[PDB]
Amino acid sequence: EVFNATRFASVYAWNRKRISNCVADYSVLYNSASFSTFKCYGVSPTKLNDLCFTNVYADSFVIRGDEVRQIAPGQTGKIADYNYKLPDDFTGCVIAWNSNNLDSKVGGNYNYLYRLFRKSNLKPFERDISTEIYQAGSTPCNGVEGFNCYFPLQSYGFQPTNGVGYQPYRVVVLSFELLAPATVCGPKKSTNLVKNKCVNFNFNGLTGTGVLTESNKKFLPFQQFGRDIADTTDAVRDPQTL
Amino acid sequence: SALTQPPSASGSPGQSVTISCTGTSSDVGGYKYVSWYQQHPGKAPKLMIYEVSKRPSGVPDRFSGSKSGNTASLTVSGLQAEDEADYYCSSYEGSNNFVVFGGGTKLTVLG
Amino acid sequence: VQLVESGGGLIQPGGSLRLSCAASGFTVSSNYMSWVRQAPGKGLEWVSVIYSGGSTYYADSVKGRFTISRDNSKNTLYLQMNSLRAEDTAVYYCARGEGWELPYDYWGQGTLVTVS
Amino acid sequence: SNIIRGWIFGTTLDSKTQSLLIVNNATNVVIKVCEFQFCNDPFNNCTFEYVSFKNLREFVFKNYFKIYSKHTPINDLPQGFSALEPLVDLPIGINITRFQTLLAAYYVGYLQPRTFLLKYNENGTITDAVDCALDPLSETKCTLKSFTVEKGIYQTSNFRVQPTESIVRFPNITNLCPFG
Ligand SMILES: *[C@@H]1O[C@H](CO)[C@@H](O[C@@H]2O[C@H](CO)[C@@H](O)[C@H](O)[C@H]2NC(C)=O)[C@H](O)[C@H]1NC(C)=O
Ligand SMILES: *[C@@H]1O[C@H](CO)[C@@H](O[C@@H]2O[C@H](CO)[C@@H](O)[C@H](O)[C@H]2NC(C)=O)[C@H](O)[C@H]1NC(C)=O
Ligand SMILES: *[C@@H]1O[C@H](CO)[C@@H](O)[C@H](O)[C@H]1NC(C)=O
Ligand SMILES: *[C@@H]1O[C@H](CO)[C@@H](O)[C@H](O)[C@H]1NC(C)=O
Ligand SMILES: *[C@@H]1O[C@H](CO)[C@@H](O)[C@H](O)[C@H]1NC(C)=O
Ligand SMILES: *[C@@H]1O[C@H](CO)[C@@H](O)[C@H](O)[C@H]1NC(C)=O
Repeated sequence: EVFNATRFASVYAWNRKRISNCVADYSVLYNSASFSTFKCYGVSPTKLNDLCFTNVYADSFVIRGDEVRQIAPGQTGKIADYNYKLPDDFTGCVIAWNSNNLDSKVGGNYNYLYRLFRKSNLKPFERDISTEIYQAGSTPCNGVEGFNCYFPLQSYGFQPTNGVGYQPYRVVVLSFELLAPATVCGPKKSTNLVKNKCVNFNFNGLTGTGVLTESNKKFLPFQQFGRDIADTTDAVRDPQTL
Repeated sequence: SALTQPPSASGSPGQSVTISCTGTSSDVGGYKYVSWYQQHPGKAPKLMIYEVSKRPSGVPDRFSGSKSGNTASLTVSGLQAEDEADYYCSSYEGSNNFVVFGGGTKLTVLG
Repeated sequence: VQLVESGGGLIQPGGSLRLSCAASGFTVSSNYMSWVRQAPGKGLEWVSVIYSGGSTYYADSVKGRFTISRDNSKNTLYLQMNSLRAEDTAVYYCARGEGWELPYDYWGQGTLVTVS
Repeated sequence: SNIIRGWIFGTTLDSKTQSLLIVNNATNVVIKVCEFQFCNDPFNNCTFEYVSFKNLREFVFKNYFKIYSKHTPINDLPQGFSALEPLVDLPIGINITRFQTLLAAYYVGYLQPRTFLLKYNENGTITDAVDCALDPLSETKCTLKSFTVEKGIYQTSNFRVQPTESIVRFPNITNLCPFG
């Protein structure tokens, strides 16, 4: 939904989306090669689906060529200083991929606006949306945009023949927040089921070595284990086929 | 690289002249914003053609040349007794926020 | 916009010419400003800028050594230089403006600074 | 007639703190954890969601958040025995100290950390329990691990008085220092 979104958001209104109750398979998108850059910080490009986070934050917008390089931990640059400020300890992965064959259009695509100028840099992950006319000179402009006083937002106007520098590069940045129960975590494989062999099983929670055999015990719909009179594991419900 | 130009152009007072502005496709054929500058010897560098269809506010109207593909060009009609000056282009390189300037065009009128 | 840059002259490598670009007419604080210089018979050299967020940049032969400064108010505006070379021989100017956007329109009267 | 619809939880019971809300509005059990602005007579930055006398709807809640229930037909709290299956678990990590009710009668127990003795039948169904601290007979049933005890004399616990009040004694406070 966030990557295959047809309708993105601009840069002065950079997005953020908490996502919960997921199995978050990062390897299906990481191994898609539809990305100009997959830059991970704090964590590894692989070695992710073995991580269980509290929530993830999917920001989604469109920037130009060099602005992607701008997007990095603790950077200084037009977007990074006045549209979307990453911290220095950003734990997550930036996803950049070109959209010149989708978003570019003849005559220009003037729908995307970036913040021209502002007095100060943003807090890490700060959301600055105020559309107050850029004040400067010596007087509060009061809307007239007097001398030294200009508009804060500037359109892009994506022309299809523009070079990569002006091309619409769609970017999505994910951060990994850890507080609380981890409700989003990468999938876990499940090998085939083998019976009648001393195997070293690890069912979803519990481990151990045994000889798995089709039983005739009737668990209750919600029970998972079975125990012996001395509190030893004796029956396990196959969490794939009950 | 540099927006190289022939150092000299001659002409008659009253006619037009096109001051060229030449660099590779590394810059001029990648962006949409050029900036022309004209400067009397001693004056402050005064911009001429930024947003190539546009010029600064109070500049006269005989200016406003265009950009064709791999080169920009300022087309100034009516060579005045004031049109003698030096010319320097300006734009943004395709790397690390570098800004490139021009080598210099001297408008040389006959004696 | 009375930008009277002063403190320029002939200096051997090592000195730090605290150019004082008076911001008497236009602001240098909480705004965008730029320092540049032109060699004899040459275009301009983008040596420094300062943003509203106080951010700064330098070009290649001036990275690591050039450093910008200013009083907090509109008192003045500085540009500090280190390990000066003969190539740096360029009369200094101030460029009211910030980069390719916001073109440079207002300058100083011109301080003669020969770096050799 | 299903007069009881749902619950309301949370610490501050209003904004500035998340507050669970289980509700059945004749559609589905719309669970939320949005830091609501609540109403004192019912009938914003969320972190969870879900959408799907003859009734005894027993429920048990405790903390993350768990729920157990059992919906038995009945016909004044009926005696008898019925276990509670765990029908939901919720990983919401909310901090709760108070709750309310939407709108027949209901009742509010209060769990305690008490050892019991469960009698799983052959089907895995709890059929009977023994409060291991209710009365001497029960402490006996609990130490014997049995639901029946043949005649005898069994030892269960250790009566021990507790020290009612502390006391401190030191010599006559004399030999004061001549700070005067
Ligand atoms: C888990 O997923 C497997 C995937 O195959 C399910 O197994 C299928 O169950 C359906 C149910 O009628 C039948 O077609 C077959 O028994 C299985 N194979 C296929 C190809 O469908 C299984 O039912 C799922 N179980 C749970 C609890 O999700
Ligand atoms: C020093 O002399 C003063 C004289 O007032 C003493 O102060 C009081 O002394 C009487 C005598 O027993 C006490 O009952 C009061 O409680 C004292 N009051 C205060 C305010 O001190 C004082 O105790 C003498 N000794 C010292 C060490 O000050
Ligand atoms: C119950 O409430 C939820 C959320 O307010 C809503 O989505 C649903 O449509 C409601 N159902 C009815 C029957 O009102
Ligand atoms: C939740 O969102 C509200 C929306 O205004 C905001 O005021 C509040 O600070 C947020 N709380 C947290 C913990 O982010
Ligand atoms: C939860 O709330 C109680 C009081 O309502 C408080 O004592 C406790 O510290 C809180 N938990 C946390 C983690 O702050
Ligand atoms: C166990 O389950 C079966 C299932 O039909 C039921 O008939 C029986 O009464 C239950 N109890 C016992 C003790 O078998």
